Amino acid sequence: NLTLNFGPGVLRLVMELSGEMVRKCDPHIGLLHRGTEKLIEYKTYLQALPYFDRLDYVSMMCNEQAYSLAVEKLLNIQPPPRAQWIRVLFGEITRLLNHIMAVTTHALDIGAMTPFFWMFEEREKMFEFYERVSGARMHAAYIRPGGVHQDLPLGLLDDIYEFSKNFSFRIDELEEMLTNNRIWRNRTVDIGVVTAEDALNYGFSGVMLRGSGIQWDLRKTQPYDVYDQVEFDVPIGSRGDCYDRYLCRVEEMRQSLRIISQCLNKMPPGEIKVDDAKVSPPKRAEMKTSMESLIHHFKLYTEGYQVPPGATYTAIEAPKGEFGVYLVSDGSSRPYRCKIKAPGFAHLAGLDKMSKGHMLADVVAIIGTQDIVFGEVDR
Amino acid sequence: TYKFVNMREPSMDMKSVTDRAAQTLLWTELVRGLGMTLSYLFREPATINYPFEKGPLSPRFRGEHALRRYPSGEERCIACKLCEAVCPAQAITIEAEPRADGSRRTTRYDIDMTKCIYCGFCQEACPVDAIVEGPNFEFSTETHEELLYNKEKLLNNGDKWEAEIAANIQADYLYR
Amino acid sequence: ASKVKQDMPPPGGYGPIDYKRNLPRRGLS
Amino acid sequence: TRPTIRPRNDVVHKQLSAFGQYVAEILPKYVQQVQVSCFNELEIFIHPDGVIPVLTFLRDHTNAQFKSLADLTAVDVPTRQNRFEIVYNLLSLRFNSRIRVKTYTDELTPIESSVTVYKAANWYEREIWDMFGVFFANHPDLRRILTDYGFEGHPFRKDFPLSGYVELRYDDEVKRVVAEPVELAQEFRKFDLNSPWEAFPAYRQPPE
Amino acid sequence: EDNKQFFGRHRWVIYTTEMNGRDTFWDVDGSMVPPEWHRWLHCMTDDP
Amino acid sequence: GVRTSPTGEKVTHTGQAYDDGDYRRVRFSDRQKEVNENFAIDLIAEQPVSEVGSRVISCDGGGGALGHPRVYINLDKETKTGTCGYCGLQFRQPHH
Amino acid sequence: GTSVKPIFSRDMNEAKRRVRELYRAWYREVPNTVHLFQLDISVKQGRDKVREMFMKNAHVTDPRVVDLLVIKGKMELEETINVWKQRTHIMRFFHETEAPRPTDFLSKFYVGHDP
Amino acid sequence: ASATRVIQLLRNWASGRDLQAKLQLRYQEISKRTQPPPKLPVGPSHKLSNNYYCTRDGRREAMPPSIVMSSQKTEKKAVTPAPPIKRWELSKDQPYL
Amino acid sequence: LKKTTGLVGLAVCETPHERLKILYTKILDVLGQIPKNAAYRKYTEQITNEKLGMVKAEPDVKKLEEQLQGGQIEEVILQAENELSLARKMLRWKPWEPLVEEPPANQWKWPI
Amino acid sequence: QLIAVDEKLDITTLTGVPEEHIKTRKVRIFVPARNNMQSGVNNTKKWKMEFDTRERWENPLMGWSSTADPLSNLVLTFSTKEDAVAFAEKNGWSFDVEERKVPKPKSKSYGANFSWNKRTRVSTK
Ligand code: SF4
Ligand code: SF4
Ligand SMILES: [Zn+2]
Repeated sequence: NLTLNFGPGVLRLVMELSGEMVRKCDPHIGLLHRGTEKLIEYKTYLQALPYFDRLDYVSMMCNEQAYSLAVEKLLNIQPPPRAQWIRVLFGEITRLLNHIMAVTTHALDIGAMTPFFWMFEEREKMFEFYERVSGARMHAAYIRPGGVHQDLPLGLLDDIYEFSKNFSFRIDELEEMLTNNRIWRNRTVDIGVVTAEDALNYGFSGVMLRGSGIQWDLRKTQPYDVYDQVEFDVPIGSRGDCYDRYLCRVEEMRQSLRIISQCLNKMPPGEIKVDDAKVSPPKRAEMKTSMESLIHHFKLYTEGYQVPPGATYTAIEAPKGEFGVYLVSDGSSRPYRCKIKAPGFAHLAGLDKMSKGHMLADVVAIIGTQDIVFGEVDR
Repeated sequence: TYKFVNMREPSMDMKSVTDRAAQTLLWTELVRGLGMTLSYLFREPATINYPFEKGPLSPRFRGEHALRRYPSGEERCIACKLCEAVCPAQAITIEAEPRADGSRRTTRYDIDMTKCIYCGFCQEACPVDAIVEGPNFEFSTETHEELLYNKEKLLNNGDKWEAEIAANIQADYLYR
Repeated sequence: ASKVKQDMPPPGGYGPIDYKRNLPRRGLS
Repeated sequence: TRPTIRPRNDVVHKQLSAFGQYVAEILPKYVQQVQVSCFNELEIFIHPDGVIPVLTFLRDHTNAQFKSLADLTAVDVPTRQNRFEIVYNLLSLRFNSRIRVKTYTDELTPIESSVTVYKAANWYEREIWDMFGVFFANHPDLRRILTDYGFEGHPFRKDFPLSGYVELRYDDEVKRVVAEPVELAQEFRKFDLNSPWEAFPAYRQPPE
Repeated sequence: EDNKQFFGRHRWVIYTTEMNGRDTFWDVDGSMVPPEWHRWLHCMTDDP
Repeated sequence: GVRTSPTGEKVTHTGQAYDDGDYRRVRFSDRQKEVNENFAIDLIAEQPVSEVGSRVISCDGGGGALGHPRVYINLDKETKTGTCGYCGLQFRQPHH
Repeated sequence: GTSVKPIFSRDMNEAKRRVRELYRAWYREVPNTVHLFQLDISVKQGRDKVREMFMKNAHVTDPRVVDLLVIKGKMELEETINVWKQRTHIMRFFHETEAPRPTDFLSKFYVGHDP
Repeated sequence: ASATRVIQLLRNWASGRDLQAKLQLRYQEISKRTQPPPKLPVGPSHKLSNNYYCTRDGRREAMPPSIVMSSQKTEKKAVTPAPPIKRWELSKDQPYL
Repeated sequence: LKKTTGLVGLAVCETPHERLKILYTKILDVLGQIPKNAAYRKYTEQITNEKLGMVKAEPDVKKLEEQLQGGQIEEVILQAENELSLARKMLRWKPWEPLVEEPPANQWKWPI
Repeated sequence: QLIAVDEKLDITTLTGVPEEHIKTRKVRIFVPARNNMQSGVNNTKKWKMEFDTRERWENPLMGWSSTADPLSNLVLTFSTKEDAVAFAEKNGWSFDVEERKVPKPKSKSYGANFSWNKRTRVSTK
């Protein structure tokens, strides 16, 4: 019964093995602990928004949306309808990005490595969408606690439609490479099986629940924005292993395509941030012509808006699971406390029980099926 | 509404079992994957010929910072310190005093590019379009010191890139 | 004079977007 | 209440108030306060001795079944005699509801570990111990989880400075990474942003 | 330009063999493009 | 309108130049000192004074929403000219 | 008065016993630490450093503080034994790169404004 | 795509589908990189009258949380935090995969 | 009878009515030892008697699942066992007694 | 179950603060004075704890402002003076406390602006 230290995204793993079997597996984290939560207390709410881009850096606008929803709830305001539709559209695009990354990185770690390139071409196209709407490819800072920063450019919807109508064939090529392959099935079937009750007690969420047959999805049970106005299906697993979770992720990619089609067809007209200049900055022309607009611009960009005192826990169905924020306001323009809840934290904490009685080569598969990014785990 | 991803039970009819046995013994799905890779070999690759070909960008793109001026050549910055106040990374350092003609101007305007997160909050906080994020992104450096920009460097960047900067601002200002 | 102009879907909407899994059976017993 | 104001839900408010009174009636030994916020969030303020009973109740009672522990964290308030407040966020899937349980402690009073109620608590408690210095009794293995090895202090405390006390560099004389007292070429710029002229009359405190 | 090529390969620049002071027959880099052609070449605009 | 130091360094528009005893000059050896050649004060000094037949004029810097905030300038004093606080442009009433 | 909840020890004697146990464990471990990390110090100065770090807290008269210190020291010992630390972490106890600071009034006068 | 007929047939037969119908490379079907100017409407608070800020002030309508059961100051049926969740339905679009 | 309840680790129970009756009678037996004035005893007795009557007035399993508002009688049995365990632990804890002690004067005052 | 210990609270050894940043610093406990540029009083409500000012020097490159003391930006907020004293005492910091300054009530009378025989009569309004 020897000990192995598989050290240096970046993870240290201390495990005891007897022969080939894994007897114990303790992850050591903190190699990407940046002290985000302490840094946020020294910023205004707008200044704190861009940290959520860097929390889970495969799904940026989803973290943006969660933070914005928390601040909106504390502010007792609501975004305009068009902003909500834009938010849900880009949230589904972000879900597509995250699921591509998760599945192709899983396959590459197993050894496939061709679908990685095949689908990172599509990832580059969606990065183009991000850049055209915000000017940045990944760290976008587009979704604000009053709506969105800017309206869409005049030809963006057409190009999103053109992209989304060919993506199903790319998913089909992915499935042709992976779904029915006997080597992939032997690497994934009956690996990392977790029961429903254990998954509930261990704090799992998202696919890690739905793979075990739990019928739960935050966009269906606790809808935010315009989600209750779109229809889609929730894929549900049956054996609670890596193979069922992979199938669930592919099906969620397809359902994201469905939701994106609906969002494209029902995009409404109007403004894109809340018409309340004490929260959302005025337009540049108004700022340069009106006294109140100039004053409110000055104060919003120097002091920031004050948030009434109180505490909220706001959670969303991020592509990796339930992503939450416990936000405490003391009445000023800077948050008093911001605790970030990342699903990968609980998933990595459950890695030890998920890898009991398995081979060393199965720990990589379990890590890939947990969909871990250490930016959100360490914060 | 929910769907089952893996809830199908295989047929027990002799034909289904023989088809599964043929799949096991003759490796039909492996041949199918090989055919997929073969078909992908014969389609045109997505590679562009950098640096002779470039990646498409938008007028909203955030690149290297620049300081602008009016058509008269007088600088737009009037040292309000709004960009310094809003900078999430505290990357802007500003010092100001009355000029020899009584004008409100800066004597120090520094941006530490190794602290900057390129969020563009400074250009949207500016009331006179003085500080902007330009279109240039190919400004890698061999030392850490050359990435600490002072006012002369930013004014030189503005004078270098003003044509493209003005065209981009003209293209995008009706959304701002 | 000028009326509102912003990025909108075309009149009549967009064409149907395929999303269902399509893995055909080539065919040989 | 025109389109810029968040709409409010009275039915959920009434339901959460009723469940709060129900919980308080069932467990009067530990419950000190029950609150429902204007955005329909129910929190229960309890005595520290009731961490294990109350949580167990909320997990196992047929009328609660809060089977999911969404988050466990701490908040540091230096002005209170009991410095730290411990916040449990619980999710019930059977009734599609959320609840929050608060308790308090100081630098020297242990808090019972809730790993026997929720397995998810383990790492969370470690994180609390790492960032605030709150000790949890009967924890299976309590140790640092986020900070560097041998790191001194608890950085999420309010009196802990933002940049800490030491910084790291590589030294060629001893051929290794060494830690030295922190020196910044540019000091962090402290801003005084709070304005006079209070913003919210509804939260005004008595002038005492 | 060649509009029959796919997007990203439909526009390109052949660099000069001698810029301000150095020989650029072999040593070329993307920063040699002036800003106006830089705007055209990155497809920020449709007009050269 | 750039000048030169008695040592040889160029003087910036802010008037900066290392003195003769300063060691920091060593940073420019085998290298250059970045100086912007276009001095804004001299460039704004060359603009002609605009003539308006009104007591109050408005300035936004030109270009509408692409300029600066719109400000109003009083031209009652004949001793001097009205100067915009953002742009530096000058206005006067037609004396004589 | 002032009744407080214990951590581990009801009074000072139990805390002292736990302190002695922790000190015994560190003293036993020091030679293994010196050999296994390939340190350039002797066992004697390693044990001297252990003694100095114990004596730094010798003024504490509160059992809760004492056994919290013991819990932290046990955490440090567990980090050292399992080789979770590197050589740099072990060597940080000695500050071999930090320049010496004079405690004299004149020297502190000469160097700067810091008392 | 400028691929010969024989190469198109070979790649189609190897892939098992028609590839020219859904190409992963983009062509003239994308939108132009120069667009007409937008107009960008205004929001509902842009009225010249009947538009006092006190009637549309979200932040000032927030209040401190309602206190039930402060410990410092009938049949009685049992209650739950919310009504039990209703069972999901089985996707009368594609129930099984 | 059905197979594969759909949750991993939750086995199908044959004859769940007898199991439910036994569990509910055990829960009532444990609740009998709690003081009558305790709110937990009366509330849980109300809930348990309601469910016991519901299972005693319905032989069908799907209709019972619809009427019990729990669904998947197996997880209803799981919840009944959880309630029994809680009842024993709560008899041990005796939380019907008055509050242990009040918090300090401004322990819950927010802001500051 | 209760130790019933009788001693002053001291958590100095547990906070990880370096030795010379405990017994060398001097904290100030005070209600901040109102900014004379404005009339609002909302910033004169709470008690502040702040450390003594240390040396700031000029960075030889770029001329920035450099410091070497980690507590230069540390300001703590307290409801009462007693809370701040308790925190400083348990943290081992020597402190100076200043009593709160309160504007004394003033007698204001608009009618005195127009006085028959007093000097309070104004020459303009
Ligand atoms: S882009 Fe953002 S981080 Fe960079 S200088 Fe501007 S405001 Fe600061
Ligand atoms: S660049 Fe703009 S925002 Fe910054 S100080 Fe100058 S005028 Fe103000
Ligand atoms: Zn002007």
